[PDB]
Formats: sequence, C-alpha cells, structure tokens
Amino acid sequence: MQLRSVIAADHPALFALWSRTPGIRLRAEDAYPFFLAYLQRNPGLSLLVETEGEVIACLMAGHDGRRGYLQHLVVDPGYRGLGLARRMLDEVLARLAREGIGKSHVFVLDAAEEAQAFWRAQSDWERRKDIQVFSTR
Amino acid sequence: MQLRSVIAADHPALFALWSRTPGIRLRAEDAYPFFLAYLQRNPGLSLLVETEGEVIACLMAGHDGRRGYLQHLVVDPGYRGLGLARRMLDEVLARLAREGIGKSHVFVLDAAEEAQAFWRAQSDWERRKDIQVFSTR
Ligand SMILES: CC(=O)SCCNC(=O)CCNC(=O)[C@H](O)C(C)(C)COP(=O)(O)OP(=O)(O)OC[C@H]1O[C@@H](n2cnc3c(N)ncnc32)[C@H](O)[C@@H]1OP(=O)(O)O
Ligand SMILES: CC(=O)SCCNC(=O)CCNC(=O)[C@H](O)C(C)(C)COP(=O)(O)OP(=O)(O)OC[C@H]1O[C@@H](n2cnc3c(N)ncnc32)[C@H](O)[C@@H]1OP(=O)(O)O
Repeated sequence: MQLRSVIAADHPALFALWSRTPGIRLRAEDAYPFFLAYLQRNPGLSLLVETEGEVIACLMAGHDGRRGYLQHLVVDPGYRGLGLARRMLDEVLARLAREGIGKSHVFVLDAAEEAQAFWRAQSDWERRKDIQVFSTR
Repeated sequence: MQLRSVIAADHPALFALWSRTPGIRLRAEDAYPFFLAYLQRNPGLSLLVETEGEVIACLMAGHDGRRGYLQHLVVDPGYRGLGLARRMLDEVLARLAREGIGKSHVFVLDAAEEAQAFWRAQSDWERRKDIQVFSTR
C-alpha cells in the first residue's frame, strides 16, 4: 500500500476510479487538460494509494496562495475502514501547511448524505454556519 | 481613474485601505509575506483603482487551478456608486477565464449585512443553497 503524489500520467486510472465511485460527480474540469494544469499548479499536493499496480484511493488537493481546497476523496469499497482517507488527509494538510496554507475548505453537496456524514465525523474540520457562498452562474 | 494589476509594492497602500474600511476583517494572511506569495502565485489577477496617486478601490483574486476565489473587495466611500466594484469584477472574471477558470466563489459572513446585499444584487452571481462548506479548525 504505497502512498504517493499524483502525476499527469495517473489520469486514466483516477478518472476510472472516479467514474466507478457512487457519490463522485464528474465534470468538465475532471478531463485531462484541466487535470494537467491542476497538477502543474499544485505539484505533490494530490495523493493516491496503489496496491498491486491498481489505484485504490485518492485525494485531490490544491491551493490559491491563501486557502486549501480538497476534492474527490475516494477509497475503493474493498479498502474502507482501514484509515486510508485519514492517512491521505493528514499528509495533504501537512504539505499545505509547509506551503503556508493554514486553513482549507471542502464543498459538499447537500444531497450527498454519505459524504456529509464523513465530514461531520472529522474532528479537525467544522461545518460552516457563519458564511454564505456566492458563485458565478 | 486608472485600473491596474496589484504588485508587491502596493502592500502598504492596500493594507491601509483595508484597515480604514469597516467590514474588512484583517488577519495574518493580510501581512506582507502572505501577500507577496499570493501575488507570485496569482500574478495580475488582483486589481486596484488609483486616482491622483491614491488607491481608492481594490479586489484580490486568485485560483487553485480549478476554481477562482475573490476577497477584499473595497471601494473608498468617496467613490461609491460609480461602478468601480463592477469594473474590477468584470476584469478579474475575464482574466480568470483566460486562465481556464470558469467558476468562481466568494465567502461572505452572514453578519455582514451590507456585503450580503451587494452580492445578492449581482446578477452574474448566485447564493448557494445546495452546498455545505467544511473548514479546518
Ligand atoms: C471529496 C469531498 O469533498 S466529498 C466526497 C467524499 N467521498 C465520497 O463520498 C466517495 C465515497 N466514499 C468513500 O470513498 C469513502 O467512504 C470515504 C473516503 C468517504 C471514507 O473512506 P474510509 O476508508 O471509511 O475512511 P477512513 O477509514 O480513513 O475513515 C477515517 C474515520 O472517519 C470515520 N468515518 C468514515 N466514514 C464515515 C461515515 N460515512 N460516517 C461517519 N464517520 C465516518 C471513521 O471513524 C473512520 O475511522 P476508521 O478508520 O476506524 O473507520
Ligand atoms: C470581498 C467579499 O467577498 S465581501 C466584502 C465586500 N466589501 C465590503 O463590504 C467593504 C465595504 N463596502 C464597499 O467597499 C463597497 O460598498 C462595495 C465594494 C461593496 C460596493 O462599492 P460600490 O461603489 O457600491 O460598487 P459598484 O458601484 O460597482 O456596485 C455595483 C452595483 O451593485 C449594486 N450595489 C452596490 N452596493 C449595494 C448594496 N449595498 N446593496 C444593494 N446593491 C448594491 C448597485 O446596483 C451597483 O450599481 P452601480 O454599478 O450602477 O453603481
């Protein structure tokens, strides 16, 4: 079970993982050119776990020079409950802290009941009830 | 009324503007080293307006390779209602779009009644009622 940085050549394996994971919504930004630019901008910040040449978990992460933003946290069903998500999260947050990023955010759809439950259970995170988000249309 | 890119040398003027503007909360990340690293990561994406050698308006912006994030939108009280915030917004969004960033976010405190009113009035933005935000503690 090798934890390592995601690189551009991982795109087919990660896109396949995302595609087969209920609860992960694929969008335009998940396609190769966006992935390539993301990794060039955020090198070493996104992580995956592989075993026997297969990718079994991932966490995409990056920052804007002020805050961290994490996306597409996945552990394959066969490898859940082993602490892999927590392992990736601890490592991403450490790397972000090295780069001067002391606060990070995740966005979770209200309709994603299982994801909400996961994030409410992480004691190092808090659901924000003090802010509104406005986004471009 | 000259609109231009913010550079590192603008820190004293911008910090002074932020400091004298009710509704702008100053934090650690507003100090010079964070500002310097932010501008290196996001060159030309933050803007200011100056007239007669004085900075009268600003908008800080950046991105993580996936989404845009804007903050510290300010127009000096003597120059409000002249479209300066809209001018900066249009230009930042255009520059973000050139960089492949098609969706941007702002976080606005629930208690910030005037800022909420401003953002609700921008027809190119929408208040999100479909997501929860979790942040590191
Ligand atoms: C990425 C976003 O911003 S939202 C999208 C989140 N991802 C998904 O919804 C994809 C589908 N789900 C998954 O891939 C997995 O269920 C994950 C990644 C959420 C969790 O994977 P796991 O292997 O359970 O995580 P891990 O074992 O590291 O969990 C850390 C702790 O969180 C807690 N936890 C995990 N899942 C849940 C849950 N659904 N509800 C409450 N608490 C949970 C557990 O206490 C766990 O400790 P453990 O190791 O003793 O079980
Ligand atoms: C940065 C964030 O994410 S939140 C923090 C926002 N910033 C602040 O609260 C700092 C204090 N406030 C300010 O500096 C200013 O009042 C600003 C920047 C919010 C607005 O400055 P203004 O000079 O009004 O900007 P501008 O004229 O470009 O406003 C655009 C339009 O928004 C609307 N608008 C502006 N302020 C408000 C308001 N308080 N309520 C409702 N609508 C408004 C108007 O329709 C205005 O039309 P106009 O372009 O014809 O003038």
